[PDB]
Amino acid sequence: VAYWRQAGLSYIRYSQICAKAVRDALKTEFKANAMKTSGSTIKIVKV
Amino acid sequence: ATLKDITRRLKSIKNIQKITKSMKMVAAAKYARAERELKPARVYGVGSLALYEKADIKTPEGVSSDRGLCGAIHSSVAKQMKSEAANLKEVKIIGVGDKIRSILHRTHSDQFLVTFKEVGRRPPTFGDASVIALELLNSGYEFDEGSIIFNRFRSVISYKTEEKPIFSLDTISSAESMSIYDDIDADVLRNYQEYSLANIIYYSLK
Amino acid sequence: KQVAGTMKLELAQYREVAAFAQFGSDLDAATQQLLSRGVRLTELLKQGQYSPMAIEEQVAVIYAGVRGYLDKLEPSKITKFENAFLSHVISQHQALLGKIRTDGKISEESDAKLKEIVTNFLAGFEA
Amino acid sequence: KQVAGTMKLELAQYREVAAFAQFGSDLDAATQQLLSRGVRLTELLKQGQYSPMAIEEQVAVIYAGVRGYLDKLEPSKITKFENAFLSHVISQHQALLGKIRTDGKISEESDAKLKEIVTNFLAGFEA
Amino acid sequence: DPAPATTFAHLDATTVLSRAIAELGIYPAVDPLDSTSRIMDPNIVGSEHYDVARGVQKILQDYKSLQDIIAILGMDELSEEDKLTVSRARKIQRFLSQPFQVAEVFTGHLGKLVPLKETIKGFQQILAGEYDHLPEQAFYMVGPIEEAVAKADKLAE
Amino acid sequence: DPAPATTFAHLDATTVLSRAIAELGIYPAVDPLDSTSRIMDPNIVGSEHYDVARGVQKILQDYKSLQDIIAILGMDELSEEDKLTVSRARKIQRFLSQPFQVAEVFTGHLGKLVPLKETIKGFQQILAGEYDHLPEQAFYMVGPIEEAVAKADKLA
Amino acid sequence: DPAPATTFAHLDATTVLSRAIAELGIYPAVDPLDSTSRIMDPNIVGSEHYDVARGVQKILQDYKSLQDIIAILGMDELSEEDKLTVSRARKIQRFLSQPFQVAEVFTGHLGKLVPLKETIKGFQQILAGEYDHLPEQAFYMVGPIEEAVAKADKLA
Amino acid sequence: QMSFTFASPTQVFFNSANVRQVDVPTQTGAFGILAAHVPTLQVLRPGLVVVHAEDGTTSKYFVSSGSVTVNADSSVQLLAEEAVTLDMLDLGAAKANLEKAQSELLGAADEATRAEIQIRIEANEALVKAL
Repeated sequence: VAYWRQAGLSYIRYSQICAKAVRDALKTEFKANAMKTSGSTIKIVKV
Repeated sequence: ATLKDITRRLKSIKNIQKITKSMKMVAAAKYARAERELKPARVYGVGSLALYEKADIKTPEGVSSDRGLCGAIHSSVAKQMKSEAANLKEVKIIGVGDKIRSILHRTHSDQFLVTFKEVGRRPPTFGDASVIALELLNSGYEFDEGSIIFNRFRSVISYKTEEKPIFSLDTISSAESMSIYDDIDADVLRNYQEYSLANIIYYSLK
Repeated sequence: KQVAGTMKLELAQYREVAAFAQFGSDLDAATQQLLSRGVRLTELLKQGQYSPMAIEEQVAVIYAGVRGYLDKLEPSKITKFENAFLSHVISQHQALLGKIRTDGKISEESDAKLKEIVTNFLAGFEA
Repeated sequence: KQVAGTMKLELAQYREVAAFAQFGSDLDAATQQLLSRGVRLTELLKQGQYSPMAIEEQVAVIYAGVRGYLDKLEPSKITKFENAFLSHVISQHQALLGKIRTDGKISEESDAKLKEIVTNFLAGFEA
Repeated sequence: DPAPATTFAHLDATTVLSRAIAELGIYPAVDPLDSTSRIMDPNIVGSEHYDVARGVQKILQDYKSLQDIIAILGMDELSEEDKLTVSRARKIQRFLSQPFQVAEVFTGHLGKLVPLKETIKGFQQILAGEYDHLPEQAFYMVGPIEEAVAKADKLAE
Repeated sequence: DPAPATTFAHLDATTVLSRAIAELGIYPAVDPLDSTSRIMDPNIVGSEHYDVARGVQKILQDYKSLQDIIAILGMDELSEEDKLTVSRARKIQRFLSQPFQVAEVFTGHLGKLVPLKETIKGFQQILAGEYDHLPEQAFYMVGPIEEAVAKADKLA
Repeated sequence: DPAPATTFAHLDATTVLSRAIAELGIYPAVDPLDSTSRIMDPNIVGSEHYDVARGVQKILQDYKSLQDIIAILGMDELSEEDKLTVSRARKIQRFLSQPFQVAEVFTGHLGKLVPLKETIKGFQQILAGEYDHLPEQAFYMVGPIEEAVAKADKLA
Repeated sequence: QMSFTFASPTQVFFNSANVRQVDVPTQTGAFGILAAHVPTLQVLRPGLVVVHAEDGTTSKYFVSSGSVTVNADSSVQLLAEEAVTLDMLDLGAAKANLEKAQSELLGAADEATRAEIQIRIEANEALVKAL
């Protein structure tokens, strides 16, 4: 167990929130591909 | 054959023709991007396999969309799902694509596990993938070994269904032939068998 | 002749691509264009009963649409915009309206006095 | 009349409302049932040849479905069913037929008897 | 056919009946797009009346247009705008039926009769998006618009 | 046309031949849904006959209804149930073909004559889908259902 | 319909004017595919005349196909072979243009009457690529080929 | 000596290319790559990366968090969730996101919406090691 596990948080989420900073760390000349990419265009059907 | 009728049927068909030709050219560009956005996503998705495919692994112990009207696509992951639901233990229904809920609910309505929606409308990118893997751990299912099929793309006019195996339990993953490798910490593999899953799934989608 | 020509052609293209009205809410921004121009030009050709317009009046209201100026207005409002816009010039610029008629053409000069009235009136209309 | 007086304008709407949602998708709370019924109902007017029925018996089977005592059966059986439930309620209750045949109506009396003779059969086969 | 054809010239208001409508159970099977009056003039029936009729006429026509897209190429492939103009249309289309008093023998519902201004109002509403929540059948064969809000719960619970 | 049209009145059994069928090499070119006899009647032919008949006559006329959607959208848009109704029907369609002892010259194939029993039987089987595992052709131009299942092998 | 049908029995050739073509600014607006002649027998005109014509035809249909690809697929989606037959075809389209003398009093443009032999070789070349180097729109609206050559140079 | 492959879902940076050694942020400090290293499998922790060319060039790159895998033979690849290089990083423009992260650490007396946060801290923080 490390400093993000313990609670029940998969490496996935780790790797995830990471990106959420690299993308935040950009400008207008290079960003037209980081907005387009990324997203949870899936749904969760248990209806 | 009344004039009146011929004329009716004529009008009906003349539209079906236009709607089709139109809708063809929608999918046409839609495809021409999902292919550019693929050149990468392959090189990548492939190397995610560089490992597994240099050390096969036994074990002692569905991907598409919601929008139909593409013909061959959605059957071909059933000619490998109802045909692999009688070959295989007991894995439960885990596939993305509401169109599987349709072509697999009157015939396999029980083993259901977790289905998805809004697949295909917008071009899936990584998050899309992970959010399925992130939900195969969260929704704790007892993982053992992997069955995830999808349609590899050969040509615009042809593709080819494909069965790939990913080893859902790190137990089965750290098998024997996998000793050629060091630092086999049950926690640096818990963090690689997990990132290879949402690395296959992502390759399968794209 | 110098607006009708264009209009004809534009409606003609609008026609060639009408199919994608429906199954085309996401298609080359190039033809998303023709659809817009098209439906707008089309609204301009709607007319009420027993209300025949003078030729210079016509040329004006077509000029408006056929030159872009109406492209960023919701189709609904067009028949109302043309209704007020027509009125505005007919009482105000009876000047270089009545001049468009007798001269026959659209003067290098009248072109501009039009663009001035159209764009600045729309401005304040949809405001 | 009491079993089929607004079922003629129902099998001209359940008709059109299974020709609209022919395809496998989703439809609201209202029009999910109409189909879930009709298919069974039609299996009812399916009739042999050179074998009329007396009005009483017709009211018998028509009742079975229309009041919803079949609304949960696989159509592929709704014939071996009728061919029994009607020789079963001629061998048992010449009673009820007697009344309806004569006064030509179903009083809450007659109706009541039915309401069990039926029920006394679905649970005795599937359930 | 040269008989009914020549008859049209001699009329001021024509109600034209449709087999395809009747066949759908929508009596009185009036074709809302082949029926015509001389006094359907805003300067005769008022802009509220007129503007409302023509709005109904329009939406029904638009629905007729989507009709062979949808029923052969997947319903939900429609716009948002369009599943909406279908929804309302089918409502409008059914609210147009009426239990006739001389037709109780057939229909099964007690007769009816709606005063002009409750008709204009009824449709104006449906058109306006005020009942997009009530299900279809509620407009089928009722009188004044409210009597549909009635069948709206009667069909519910 | 009045000629053929009137004549129908006068027959007890009719066999109607369609160019449509013949052009698909289905000989004899009999329209299964347009040929009739005033003795297709269980009391006369025994309700095993009458039952396999109207069962073929049904699947066929069910296929025939899909005929339109299959022509515009293609086989794939066909529901799963329906994908079958086709395949089975299409076999029936094909197993009604029968190489006549005359056109041994056009068919080249040896002239078969099939007795009522094995007629009724073979279809019954096809209908109960014993054969959904055989290629279509296997039933085109044969005698009893054996020559069918038999054919299917020589291909493999 | 009988009228046209009777007439056609006597027809030896067609010349089809296209509002279509005329729009793309080709004069005269003859659809070079729809228009046809019964003396396009190599037997009756050249084997050269014939072979060349069949060439201009083939290239023109071929193009009208890539035109559906190029339209929704990619402008560079063609090999350096097709990128070529589109090059050549777009040039032939233009060389089938022509100024008429009866439109000199109005275009200013001098009118070309192009003897047969010249026209046959004109396209013979453009075909075997003897101008892939030369531009395009110097093929539009000229007399013989040596006006299109001497028109690109005159684009200094 | 090995064929090196490194790309991300979005783009491919170096495809099966001749590389003598490379440099990666691991979940345990740094971890160079021997031109003939022992077989191992370890994840990633936000940080920079540099490659040693076939001509001796060294341009810097950056990783968010992905998979690195040294296969038995002479083949190694890096699979990034993201990978910024050349210029797209706009100076300390995000050294501010470093604040709306540390700050947040406090504003959550939870553990779920807490463990997550701290990550963004070392994440963002490590980033300042750019320009």
